[PDB]
Amino acid sequence: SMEMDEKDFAADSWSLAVDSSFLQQHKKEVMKQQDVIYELIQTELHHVRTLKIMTRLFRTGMLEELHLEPGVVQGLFPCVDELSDIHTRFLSQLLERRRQALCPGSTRNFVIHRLGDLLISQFSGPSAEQMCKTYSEFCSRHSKALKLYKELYARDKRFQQFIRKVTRPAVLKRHGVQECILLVTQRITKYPLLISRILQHSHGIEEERQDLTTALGLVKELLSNVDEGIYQLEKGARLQEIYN
Amino acid sequence: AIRKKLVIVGDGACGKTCLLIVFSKDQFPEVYVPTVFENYVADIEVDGKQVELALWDTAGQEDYDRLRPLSYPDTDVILMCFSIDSPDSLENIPEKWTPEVKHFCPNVPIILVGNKKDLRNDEHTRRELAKMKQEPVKPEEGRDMANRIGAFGYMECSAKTKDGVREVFEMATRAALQA
Ligand SMILES: NS(=O)(=O)c1ccc2ncsc2c1
Repeated sequence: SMEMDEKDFAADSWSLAVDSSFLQQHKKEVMKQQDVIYELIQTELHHVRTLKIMTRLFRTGMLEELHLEPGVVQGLFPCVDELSDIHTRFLSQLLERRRQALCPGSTRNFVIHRLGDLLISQFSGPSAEQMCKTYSEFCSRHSKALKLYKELYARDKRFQQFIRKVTRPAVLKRHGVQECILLVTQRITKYPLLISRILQHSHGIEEERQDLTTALGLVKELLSNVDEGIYQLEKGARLQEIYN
Repeated sequence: AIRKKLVIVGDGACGKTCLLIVFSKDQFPEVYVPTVFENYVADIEVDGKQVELALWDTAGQEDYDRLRPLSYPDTDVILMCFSIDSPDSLENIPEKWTPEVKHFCPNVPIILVGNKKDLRNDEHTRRELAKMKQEPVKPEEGRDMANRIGAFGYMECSAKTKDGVREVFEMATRAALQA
């Protein structure tokens, strides 16, 4: 994450992020809606940060220091580049919408009125198709990665020293290889809960309520399609074991 | 330091996300109660042992039968959660959640946790539950369910009042440190 965005999302809520004099001018329902919208972006910023740790810190770090088979790193972090591109684009779109809404002369005060339109674009068409297939591939290759991580850590001392080293900082407490992998799988299932809670405070504009209703249906359709296309892979699953 | 992993399961209306947040936070969500929980690694010292405890949630996964079990690998303790102001969430423990946790996680200690115990003396809870011929989950009904499903133990807490929350997580750490 970049310092600019970290300081912009360092507060617990939108009410704590905006200046108290700016907050005072808004209604109850609006403060409520903006707190949840702020959370959708805050968690998205964090999601992208997780994929950066996986790609730059672990995936690349291994390629350069640990000289092992290239399919081992692919087996450890499947589709991370593809995933990073989907979420870095979504995060940019969400961050631009916040920036547009910034009050003149302020870097912290804003109100996002339109969001359902940006969410309908994200969860529909080629963007949705690229997201569904990428999460289906990631999730079906999830267990095989956890087993490959454990095989390496409990068989290679160089891998052990690398992991111990790169995970040593206090900031990597929640972000070990496996925790990053589960954090990614669990992300897609956070959207319906975030969008429904936003939708709960978006009745002031009827076209915004319908946008968030459609966007909710689109994330739910997507989640069902990823779930339907999941078949767990096993490191050395024999052909007989698969077709039975 | 020993690394142990916790996972909370149970119907949405049991208050599992709130429980995780109120525990993980040194503060209390006074201004904003987050909708979601990412993960947390708690530093716990129970009975002289110092454990690192990764806390995980299954909220959002309830309808996705192949996505939900991906949270289970390497779990050292399970919190099986239900709401005291909701007898329906207790009835789904041995029918839905117990068969699944025993399938993916055989021999992993389960702790039955009765959340929202502060609502057992609330009158709005009695008034609305009378409309469905129901009444708050009695202590003995929770203990008897924990017994029936082979739970390691049965506990009760209130994430709104923080009552019994530290105890649940200290006990889950003892359960995870077993055999
Ligand atoms: N069958 S499974 O992949 O869900 C799994 C694997 C190991 C394990 N160890 C403790 S709980 C648990 C669950």
